[PDB]
Amino acid sequence: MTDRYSFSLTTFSPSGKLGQIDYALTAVKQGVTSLGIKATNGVVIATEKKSSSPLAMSETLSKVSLLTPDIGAVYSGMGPDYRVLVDKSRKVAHTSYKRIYGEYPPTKLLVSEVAKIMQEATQSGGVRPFGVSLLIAGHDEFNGFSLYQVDPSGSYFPWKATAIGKGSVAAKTFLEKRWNDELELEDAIHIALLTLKESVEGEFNGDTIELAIIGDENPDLLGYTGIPTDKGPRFRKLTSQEINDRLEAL
Amino acid sequence: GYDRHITIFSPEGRLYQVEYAFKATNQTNINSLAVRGKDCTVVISQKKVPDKLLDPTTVSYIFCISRTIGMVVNGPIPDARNAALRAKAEAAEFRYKYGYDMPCDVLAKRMANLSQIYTQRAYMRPLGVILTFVSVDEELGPSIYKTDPAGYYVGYKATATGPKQQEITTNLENHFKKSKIDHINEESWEKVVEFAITHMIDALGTEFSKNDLEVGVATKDKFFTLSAENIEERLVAIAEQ
Amino acid sequence: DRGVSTFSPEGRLFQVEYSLEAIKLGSTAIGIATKEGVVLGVEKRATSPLLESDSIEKIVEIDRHIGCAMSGLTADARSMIEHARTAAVTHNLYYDEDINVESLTQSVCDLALRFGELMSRPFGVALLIAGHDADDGYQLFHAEPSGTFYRYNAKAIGSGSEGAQAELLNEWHSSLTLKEAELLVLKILKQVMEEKLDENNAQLSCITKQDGFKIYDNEKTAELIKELKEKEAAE
Amino acid sequence: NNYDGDTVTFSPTGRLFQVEYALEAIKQGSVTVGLRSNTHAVLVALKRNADELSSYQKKIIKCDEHMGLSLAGLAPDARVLSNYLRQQCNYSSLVFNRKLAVERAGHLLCDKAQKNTQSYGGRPYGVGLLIIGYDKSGAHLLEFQPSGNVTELYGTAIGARSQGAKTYLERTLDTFIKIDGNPDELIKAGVEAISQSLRDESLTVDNLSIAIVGKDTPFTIYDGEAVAKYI
Amino acid sequence: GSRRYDSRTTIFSPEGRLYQVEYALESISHAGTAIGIMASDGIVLAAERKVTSTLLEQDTSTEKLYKLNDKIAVAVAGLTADAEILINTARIHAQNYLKTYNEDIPVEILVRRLSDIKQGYTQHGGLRPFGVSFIYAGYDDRYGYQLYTSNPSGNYTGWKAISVGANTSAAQTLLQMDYKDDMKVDDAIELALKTLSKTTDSSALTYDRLEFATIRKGANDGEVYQKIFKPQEIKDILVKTGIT
Amino acid sequence: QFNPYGDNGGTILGIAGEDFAVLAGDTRNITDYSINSRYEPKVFDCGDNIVMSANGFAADGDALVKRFKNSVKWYHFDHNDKKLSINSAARNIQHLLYGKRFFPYYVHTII
Amino acid sequence: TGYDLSNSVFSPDGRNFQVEYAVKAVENGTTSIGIKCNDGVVFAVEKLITSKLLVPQKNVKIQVVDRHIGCVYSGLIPDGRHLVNRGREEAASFKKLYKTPIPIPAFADRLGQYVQAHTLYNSVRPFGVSTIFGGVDKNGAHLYMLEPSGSYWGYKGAATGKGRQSAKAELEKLVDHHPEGLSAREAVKQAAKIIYLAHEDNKEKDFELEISWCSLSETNGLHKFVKGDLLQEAIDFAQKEIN
Amino acid sequence: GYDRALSIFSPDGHIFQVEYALEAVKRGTCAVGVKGKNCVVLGCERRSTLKLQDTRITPSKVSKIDSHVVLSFSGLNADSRILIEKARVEAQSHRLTLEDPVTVEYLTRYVAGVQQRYTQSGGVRPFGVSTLIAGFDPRDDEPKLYQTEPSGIYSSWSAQTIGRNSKTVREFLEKNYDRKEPPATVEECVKLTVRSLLEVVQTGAKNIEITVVKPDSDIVALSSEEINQYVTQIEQEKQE
Amino acid sequence: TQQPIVTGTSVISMKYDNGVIIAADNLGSYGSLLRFNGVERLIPVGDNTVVGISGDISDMQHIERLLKDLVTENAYDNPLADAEEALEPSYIFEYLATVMYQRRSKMNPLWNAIIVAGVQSNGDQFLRYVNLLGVTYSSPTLATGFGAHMANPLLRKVVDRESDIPKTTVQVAEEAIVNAMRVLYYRDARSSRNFSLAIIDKNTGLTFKKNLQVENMKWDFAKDIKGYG
Ligand SMILES: [Cl-]
Ligand SMILES: [Mg+2]
Repeated sequence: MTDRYSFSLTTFSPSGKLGQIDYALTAVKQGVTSLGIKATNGVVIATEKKSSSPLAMSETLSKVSLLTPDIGAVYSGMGPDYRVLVDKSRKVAHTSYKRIYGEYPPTKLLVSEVAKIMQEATQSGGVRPFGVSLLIAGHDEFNGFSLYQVDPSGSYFPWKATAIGKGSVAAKTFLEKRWNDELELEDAIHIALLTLKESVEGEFNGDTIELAIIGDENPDLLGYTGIPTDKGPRFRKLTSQEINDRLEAL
Repeated sequence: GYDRHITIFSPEGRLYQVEYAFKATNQTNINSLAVRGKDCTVVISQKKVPDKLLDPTTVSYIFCISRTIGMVVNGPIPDARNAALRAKAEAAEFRYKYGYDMPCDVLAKRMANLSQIYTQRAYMRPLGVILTFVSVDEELGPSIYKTDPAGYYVGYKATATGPKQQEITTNLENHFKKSKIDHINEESWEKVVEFAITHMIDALGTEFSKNDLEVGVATKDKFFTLSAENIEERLVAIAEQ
Repeated sequence: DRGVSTFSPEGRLFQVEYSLEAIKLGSTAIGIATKEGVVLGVEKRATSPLLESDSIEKIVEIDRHIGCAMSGLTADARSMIEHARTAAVTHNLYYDEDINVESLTQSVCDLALRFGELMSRPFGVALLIAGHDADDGYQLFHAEPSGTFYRYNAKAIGSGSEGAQAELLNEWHSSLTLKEAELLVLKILKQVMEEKLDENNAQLSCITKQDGFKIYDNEKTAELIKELKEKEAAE
Repeated sequence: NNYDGDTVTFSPTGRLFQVEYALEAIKQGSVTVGLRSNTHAVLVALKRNADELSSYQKKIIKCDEHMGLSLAGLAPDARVLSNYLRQQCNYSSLVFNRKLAVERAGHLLCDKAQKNTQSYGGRPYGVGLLIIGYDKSGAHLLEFQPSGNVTELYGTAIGARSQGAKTYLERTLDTFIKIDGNPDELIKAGVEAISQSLRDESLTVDNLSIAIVGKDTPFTIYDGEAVAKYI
Repeated sequence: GSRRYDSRTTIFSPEGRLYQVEYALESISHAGTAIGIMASDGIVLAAERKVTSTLLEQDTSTEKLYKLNDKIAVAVAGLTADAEILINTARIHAQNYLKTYNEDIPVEILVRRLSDIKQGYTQHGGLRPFGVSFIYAGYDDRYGYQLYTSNPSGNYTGWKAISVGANTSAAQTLLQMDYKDDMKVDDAIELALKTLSKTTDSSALTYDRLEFATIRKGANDGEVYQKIFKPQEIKDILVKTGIT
Repeated sequence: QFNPYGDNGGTILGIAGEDFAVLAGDTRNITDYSINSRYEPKVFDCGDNIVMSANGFAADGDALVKRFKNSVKWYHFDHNDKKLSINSAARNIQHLLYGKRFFPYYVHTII
Repeated sequence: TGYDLSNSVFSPDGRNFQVEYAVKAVENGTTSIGIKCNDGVVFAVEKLITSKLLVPQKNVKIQVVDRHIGCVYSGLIPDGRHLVNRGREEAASFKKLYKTPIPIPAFADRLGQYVQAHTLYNSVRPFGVSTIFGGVDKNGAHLYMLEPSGSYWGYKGAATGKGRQSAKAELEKLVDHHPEGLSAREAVKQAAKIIYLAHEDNKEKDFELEISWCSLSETNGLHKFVKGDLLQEAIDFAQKEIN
Repeated sequence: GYDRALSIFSPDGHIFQVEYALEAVKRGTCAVGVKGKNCVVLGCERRSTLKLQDTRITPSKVSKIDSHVVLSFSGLNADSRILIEKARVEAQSHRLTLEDPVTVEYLTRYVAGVQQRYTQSGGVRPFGVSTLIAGFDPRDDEPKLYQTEPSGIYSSWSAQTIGRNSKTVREFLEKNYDRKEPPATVEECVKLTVRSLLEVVQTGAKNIEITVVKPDSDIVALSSEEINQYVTQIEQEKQE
Repeated sequence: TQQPIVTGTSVISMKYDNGVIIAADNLGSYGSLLRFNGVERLIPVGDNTVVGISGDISDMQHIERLLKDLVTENAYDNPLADAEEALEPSYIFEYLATVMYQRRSKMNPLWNAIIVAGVQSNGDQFLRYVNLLGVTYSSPTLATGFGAHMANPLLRKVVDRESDIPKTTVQVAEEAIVNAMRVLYYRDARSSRNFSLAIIDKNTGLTFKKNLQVENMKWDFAKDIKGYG
């Protein structure tokens, strides 16, 4: 046995293209649409729960994941690749940051760590790149609210608002017309739901849409009282009912 | 064209080895079904013993992973037993480290994560199997979680796997459209097994003897498989109404 | 591509057979064994007149009782010599004696097939190992990259080998003197060399029981070249 | 064809071409014969020279006082395998105060050769061996092939033109098995057997190599004027 | 076995070129242009962000210009992710040197170290090289203000003015024409922007498409300041030099 | 605490003549005040006309002799059945003994 | 195409062609069988006499694992030996940790997982043997047959090698004509017959019969070779049935 | 670890990776070495395709290995740094254990040994570099000049050149260098080295580097103006 | 390095004309506590060897498992496992002796003293000792622990040198051993009345006697002993 693939499976072609990264981006393009919008007092990330069978319980599949109490992530592309990245991203937030500084990492630095993991799958021996693009939303005391995109190559960019996957080109044009620097969080959620309706074919409701925010601190979700400086997570996943309420005012 | 031999991306963003592992899944020509009751989770699978020289008692694709978790496999037996031994090891290690029985959905995730690694690392091939895990979880109740060669998994109200999965899937879909509930509203597991067998008969259009089926039942704190005579009693009750 | 340790359909290792071709391109080396000593001689083959020919070291001492001459990719020989010297000295440390010439040759030849996917390829150099011990007297061995070694009364390796070996076939007898053997090496080297043989583009050496392994001075070889010229003009 | 690049690849008919190519190296090697009675076991080997100035390549290797082999094929591979046998014979003596059975020696050689046929990177051994020995169950002769297959025999031959010596032994089976307590007559039968594989060349004093092991006879090799008696 | 699938990233061509290095350089030629200009009283680093969007958050963005320590900065051309791996290595190397000698790392020593890391990926390991070229702008008390470049081969050279990335041929001709040895920072700022404005593939050069940085002894007395320009400060220097 | 050494007593004597040599030793093996054996051979024929005895701790003594006998066997294999001379055997034993310099064979050896 | 050049590569069918090519080496080998009897198991094998120079009864093919398990195989003999060596290590570690001798189904999975592991990577070749094995444990007699893929099942009777179709037919008759079961001594006789009948596929060269058995009553649950009078009795019974 | 055999034999007995490493040397800028009666001079070409270069800080072509030995090269610049580092470490290691600086032959033998090792080690390619190593042995006034190449062969030279158009400058040296009477002074040796480069260089401006090494660790690099005076004097004698 | 915990006391043995006898009591002591009264310390290997062990019982049980595994291993691919290639006493001893010396040399000894008694293929008597240090020796009589001090003197009166072995019958030899076991019961504080005895004869094979008791004990004279002076 032994892993005898100690060599790179991603190489430069004569034209300077890294084939496997380009092909990973093609896999991302086929994936279901996800988006993110940044408001003055928050950030929203959203995607369609494309259920593979109606017998499947799509609540058990989480496309929007908590990484830290103040940072959340969504994806487009290969779901299993996303799941293992979320596991690795949660762990690296602790090992390379919280166990050292006693606090959760800021959004940009956790993104930096995820990016690093994705870069290494692009150069290390005997592996293919990750077939996902991530949208990571988060808050931290000194940088405030932020939204980042991370691609298969490991490259990352900050966004006011963006979309990835299937209908990203059309969605990004929709967001350009609606986005301004004076948006409140509710306005951004409203725009997120309007944008996502365009890319969805079938049912459009709280059970087929997954949507989460990075907003105010939720002391009700902390699980304990008695420490004034601990005020709770800023990440909150919206319920099926909370989505449907905002679909009547749509 | 070496992008079809190992798990690297094709120009279309596809992993052909993963797709071909899905095709290996149906090599046994066996169909499985899983459903949830109020207090139980039932899994049934076709049993085919083509050779008279075989010991029919040793022919099985349903496995007892832990006391609480059962697993039915759709795919070749070597890969099935590979996945089984590993799942058993993982469930035992979990209990030792964390002090409680590994939940069905957590084991599914773990095995799915292992399957994901074979789709990303070149030296390891995917296993040509679909793993359906069943239990009565102490937190979530009756549970069906299924894993495939892509590393995908999800929970199910009910499910079906094999060459004729679509026929069984639609049959189950239509039933749950009528009842408007997420389970079989029945007290005893015996009647939930009778439901599972009846609806497989209707979907496949074939009759079954005691030796043509294989049944696994998950209740609170134990998963067990039925003997041929326990199945015979089940078949007699179906025929008498 | 294909394995480095692969067998051909004829039952030969491709890489070993190819290394033998590299040795055919190398400069000529000749050895002749007598009852009075073993003589070793080489063609230096300087690529340009500005190259200081005395820095071309194709004859090398392993121990006082064992010499060595090389032909082929001579850079590959350095680690083989290092190993030989170490084996010779190490055995003297362990056993308070000189090592047998055969045992030394065998130790060198054990390295030869340690290649795969250890070193990445066989050695591209053949060695003539000459020496004396008490048990078997004056000996000459031919160590290949296959791991095989043959003992020889006389042997030529390198680009002029098959022509030289045919000449050694006729000229060698069991009563040869050391002086006769020195002239015979010079004669056959002069025959197969491209350039005209002199003391600066050819080198002699020997191994005797009394004096051990000695590389000849250019002045000493020059006299033996003049002695050769006169005795060929004598008939 | 497409399935001979390495030892890890079966062909469509279930053949291992690298192993078969290694088997071919044996057929190119010089002839060697093995035969035994109930009391003694004999190896006879035709040594091969490079030319008239060169020595004749040694074919027989001693492994212990009671065991040794003859080779045909790649001589360095014989050195590797015989060294392994020397160690196993020696381990048996040091640890268990026990002379290694010839049958068990065969089993160890089989398993060593097998590992090189199932793994990537390596290569099969390119040599065939005839192991003779005298142990607690009498005289023995073994034939080792680098496929892994080891076989116990009354007599055999391997190398180029070995079929002639093998047929002779197949005829003489009933005669030479009965040569008990007569080492010289058993060697005579081995020399007469190897003679059936000669063409153009004949058995000279530095050409022939003989070994013997028996009841009260340690494994000993005869070369040079010690074999002139049998020419 | 596995040999079948090996690209062999560290071999020579028949002509004696390293395939992967050459192809990595081809990749870098499509990346945004980065310029470095060295003056007597400082160094300028200018770089063009690649075809941006109106929805990109520019003030918190950094793809081109990175700080290695207080005295040394780099401009990046190529794969951003690859560059960050090397950048973090370089930042550690600088701190290792500071801990050991209690002095800031000389610029060349840092450049040689990174360049040696790149060299290794071309000679051993069977991995693809880093698809990154750097411009290093730095100061130390031995050689003063220094500009270097390094590329995927691991070769590095020193410069008075240099470009990497897209349109280096056109950019290097324009720099060669207008550069003088007695030049000052304010003039070098203007030259860097004028060069980018002429070589750009975009229709016009605006503040949102640029990253800009200076290393000046314009720091109060006998010390060196690094200034990474803010979006509004790039907008002001574009109006001052008469480009917008 | 575990003591890995012991004392098995015994006495040995070597004398070199003009064209001969003798190596003698008593056959008594002991621990403390008990006799283990009245006849436990201590001087051994090691082949190549060499006799050896390693007196002191009998386990280490038997180990050393066993390893030297083995060294003679492998000398024959590795060097074309050459006779191991007494001086060469002596140098070889030095290396066997010094190989355990930091956990010694607790014996006085004579060949 | 190219899917058959490397082990562990799925073809577009979902097949591992290298494993299927290993089966061809198995099919090329000599015939070997297994019969499950009332309180035990019988193993038999065809040994081709290539030459008069082969010493009769010496080149033993059937192998014991622990003291209660027999193993026989057809195909590449060295691969079988390698698998048995592993089986011996597995049975040794099981007994070391758990005290009791390894149960047969437990032992079956140990071989199964090891063979299956040689279909997971291109750095290794699949096994070129089908192995018939079994014995007696606390739950009674067990007979197994294990393929190059790692696949194994329990059997009433089993057969592999060049004469497998012939043998299988003969085994199927025994199953039908004896639903109550077969005695150990009967199974030895029947095993001899089946090898002799299966020798028609290898009729060019003559052969040597080799039989072994584990029986609760006849061998105390230990693996033994059939020798002497009992072997000759089974040869005579076999020779009478072919004529 | 990556074990792949990149340097292997071909059917005609050639190791192509070693031969292609020589082709990289052919592409490199010309380097020349000439030894006089009491000195050695190392000349090196600088390609003038690169202006706007900072010559203060740019890696210089001649590198000191110790205070008494220098190394110049032709081929891959990045590869040369690895050999120079290893050589510098070995030079200090030799001083530390033998209590004497390396001979020029010893240092050459070491560097050549490294080059050879990279032609039969798994996972590695050969160095695309040939070197000229020059200097004086400790307490010795005899000049030393050696050459190495990717294969790992080495040898001593009265005068030698390597790199692009080295065939031309070797032609010049073979007719202009007399062994019975080598350049007696520093001037004569530098003049012959500049002359040899002027056969190939283009402009005699910032394209020629000259480094003079004398006995007892006396090493100096000539400036632009000093070299420019040699360039001036050569062509004025040529106009005749 | 350890300390022995549960321990077995003397093993005693001797040669006689046609074979060897070995014996050992059935006690496992836990310091001064006579904890385990049914421990078998003579462990037969085949029908030609008996290994008697004293010292640490856990280490004995380990050695017992090594010998069990040695028989299994010898039978593998060995058609003559019950005949010419059966395990000999000399093979079993040398293996143990190797292990004992290797274990002391890693400073982690098997805390035992072992006697291997048996008969060889050619009928020769085999009797040899090995202990935790790897020390080995042979003698017409051998004994461990207290047996060395008390049994050997009594057994050496029967067989004093080699020439006394053919003159000693199996009846005389067994008698001597049984008397020695009684003496050890009188005088060893960590011994028991119950013991096992094994005879290995070149003609009659291996006879293994269990549940033997020390009998014909003299205690009556105790009644007359009064005070301490
Ligand atoms: Cl996991
Ligand atoms: Mg894979």
